Amino acid sequence: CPLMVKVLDAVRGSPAINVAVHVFRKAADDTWEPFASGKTSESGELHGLTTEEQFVEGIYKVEIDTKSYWKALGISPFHEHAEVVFTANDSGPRRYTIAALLSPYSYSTTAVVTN
Amino acid sequence: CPLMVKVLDAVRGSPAINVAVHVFRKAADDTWEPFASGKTSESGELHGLTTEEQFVEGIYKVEIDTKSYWKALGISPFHEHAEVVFTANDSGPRRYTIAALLSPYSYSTTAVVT
Amino acid sequence: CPLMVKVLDAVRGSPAINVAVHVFRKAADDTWEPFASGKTSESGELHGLTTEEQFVEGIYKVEIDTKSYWKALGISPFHEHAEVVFTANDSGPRRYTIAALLSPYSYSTTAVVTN
Amino acid sequence: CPLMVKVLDAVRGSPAINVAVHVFRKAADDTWEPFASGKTSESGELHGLTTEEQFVEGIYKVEIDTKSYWKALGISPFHEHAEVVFTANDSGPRRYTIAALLSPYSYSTTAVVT
Ligand SMILES: Oc1ccc(/C=C/c2cc(O)cc(O)c2)cc1
Repeated sequence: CPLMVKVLDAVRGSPAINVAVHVFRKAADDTWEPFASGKTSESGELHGLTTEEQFVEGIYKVEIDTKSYWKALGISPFHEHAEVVFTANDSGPRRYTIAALLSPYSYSTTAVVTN
Repeated sequence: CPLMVKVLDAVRGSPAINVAVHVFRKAADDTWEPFASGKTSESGELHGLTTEEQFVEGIYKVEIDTKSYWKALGISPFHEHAEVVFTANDSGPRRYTIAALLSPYSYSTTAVVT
Repeated sequence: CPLMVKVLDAVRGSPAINVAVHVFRKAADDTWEPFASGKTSESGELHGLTTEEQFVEGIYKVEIDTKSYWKALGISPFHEHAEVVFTANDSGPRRYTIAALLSPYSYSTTAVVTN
Repeated sequence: CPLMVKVLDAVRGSPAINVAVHVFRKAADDTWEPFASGKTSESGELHGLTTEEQFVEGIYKVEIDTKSYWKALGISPFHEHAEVVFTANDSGPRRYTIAALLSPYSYSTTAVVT
């Protein structure tokens, strides 16, 4: 489990459940190719997106479908989605936890990188 | 205007208007004595809280009544209020802008010292 | 484990380890009396602060000694500390996770409340 | 000034100066076409990116080159950049202020629509 995504709801004070997450990897031609996807669980977490073998060095984009999340709650959000673009494993395999705290007109994201 | 407070609403995407703000200064006996207070304007800002002469070195506490703000919007907030406690150093010309971004169960605050 | 504190470092992308945390409860005379204290572990978490029996309704203040944390890293922080003041269990026992993301001149805190 | 960008530094407690900002608009073919660009000023702000006439309804992407900002400070950041993607509705008079608070491994962004 080298890549983990945690999504929290700042309005309800709870995990953001069933949020669609799409992960892409930048290909040689500067194109974003689908890498993995899933939905957050009851704990607002998404595990098992990839393996150490498949998660090679590269530029990755974690796209969180925040818009659909808020719409389902009857709130008109500002953002189309939240994106986190980062270079991974450039100096060896690391464990990445990408966390996002969501509000209708704002979001905060942080990363926790472990060995 | 050595001290300025800016409050934003992360739910409505607007300035947090009419939010009560109380500023205290720590006294010699470790007690918090009232220093200044006001309410944010239409731009979610609060100016003229103090002057350079009165704003001396010390420990200050900026208390933002976030609870009343959310209650007025029909939302039950988590926090009683948001507090920002800092030491106003006074080492060279400095203006302090305390900004706070509010959500019902969360708040973020930052300081811009220029 | 009705009260949990999680502290993260936004500068290093890691858990904030060994951060002193003091919890107070507002007494009848509007005074803050010591309730519990501890230091965050390697995971940036602090468990076992109290029990369901002892964690009664009331106003609590979680004080995070952020200043000492940054000083130890050779960084002069803005805040003396970070405080989170909230009413707990006013409508029955709840589980509270208080999270704080720290930066030298900024901090973000959120709460996750469970049944 | 229908669109304004404000960038702050959470590590130094100051405006994020000289940060490159690129704005794109989604074209009919789902492609991102350059719309405007600039660099934040001493106040960490970027004004005059567009006009009311040119800023029509559509999906816009504000890209903040955070990586270059941190590298210049001798800090290795986590993100390649920070992006803010939103639909500019155009329902009544509206000004958009996109604010971003930057940290090496974290960033927070909010929108103030007044
Ligand atoms: O502004 C904010 C941005 C991010 C966060 C993250 C919190 C968090 C808490 C956990 O227990 C586990 C985790 O992986 C992440 C909190 C506030």
